[PDB]
Amino acid sequence: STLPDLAEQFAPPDVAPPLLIKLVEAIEKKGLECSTLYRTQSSSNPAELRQLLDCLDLEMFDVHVLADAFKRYLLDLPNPVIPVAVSSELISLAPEVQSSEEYIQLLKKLIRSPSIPHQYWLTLQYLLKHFFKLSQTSSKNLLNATVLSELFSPLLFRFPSENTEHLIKIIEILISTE
Amino acid sequence: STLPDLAEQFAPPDVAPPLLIKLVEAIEKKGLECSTLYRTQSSSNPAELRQLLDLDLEMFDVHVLADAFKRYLLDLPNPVIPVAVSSELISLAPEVQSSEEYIQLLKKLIRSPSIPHQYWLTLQYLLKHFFKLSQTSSKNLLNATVLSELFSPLLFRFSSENTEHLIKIIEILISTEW
Repeated sequence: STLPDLAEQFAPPDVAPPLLIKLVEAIEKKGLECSTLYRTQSSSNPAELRQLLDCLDLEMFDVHVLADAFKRYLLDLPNPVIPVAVSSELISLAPEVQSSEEYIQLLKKLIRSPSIPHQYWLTLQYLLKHFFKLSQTSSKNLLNATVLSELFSPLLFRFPSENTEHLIKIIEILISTE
Repeated sequence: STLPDLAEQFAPPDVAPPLLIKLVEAIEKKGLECSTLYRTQSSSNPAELRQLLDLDLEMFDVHVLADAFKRYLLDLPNPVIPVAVSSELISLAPEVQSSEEYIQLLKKLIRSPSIPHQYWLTLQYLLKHFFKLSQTSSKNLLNATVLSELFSPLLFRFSSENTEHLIKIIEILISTEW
């Protein structure tokens, strides 16, 4: 796992990591209407998927392999798209706060902290934008904000324990409200 | 006070913040042989110097560029050498009072995945600058030890045989650049 930190992969005025842009754009061109996108086990194994990530046009690859590399990317980031500091604070407020808008208000506040490079919030915005376009063809790919939230929240937050359904819900809402 | 974090000012494959490159290159073109470079204060005040940090910097008085260079290091939200690293080096004991070991630890901590690569990259660029200045010591009177004593309080932003060791390793890292 040699994948660099989100903050090391790009900086403003760029809006997202160049490699993540290549994946998203390729995946959207080839799999926007695929009813199994992101819900399959492809043939490749982590070492193979890392080869694709560590070293020419992604449109040449099987869409299900790109989808696995997309997941591999999020798993291999040294720190998750949503830092653990943020996840830890949102998780510990769970019994107290039962307001989705406030959780959303707070997630944005914490991830915009000066102690966290802007690249993380920028990356999350790019990912949410991608998840939203997938949901605009949910009739065909079956990916709605809730299903997209259930697939990718454990990758964005990097959590495997049951005081967590609130985190999944904010991602759902953050996808639907773009 | 509005200066962005080093990790937000650039990313690999760039080697240093673009503004810092403009300062260093301008200062080296106009003041490489100046006998009082970095050891006198110019007329401008912090507010004026900050205006400059937002044209071609070769137009400015060299002593203003030198003060803006210092202003830059002071205004970074986190210093070139993060406090995480400084705190560990300061905590070292009389036993491990080996310069080679202090340097070994600085490299280990500042290359940590929890600290963006931009910080170590920035320090390397500065060391390359300090070394080039010390190669003209016959004319500008700047040796590695004085450069370390002048700039260490700006790099670390933090007095005993521990702080004497931090200044000493910077000295060594300047002289041992090539």
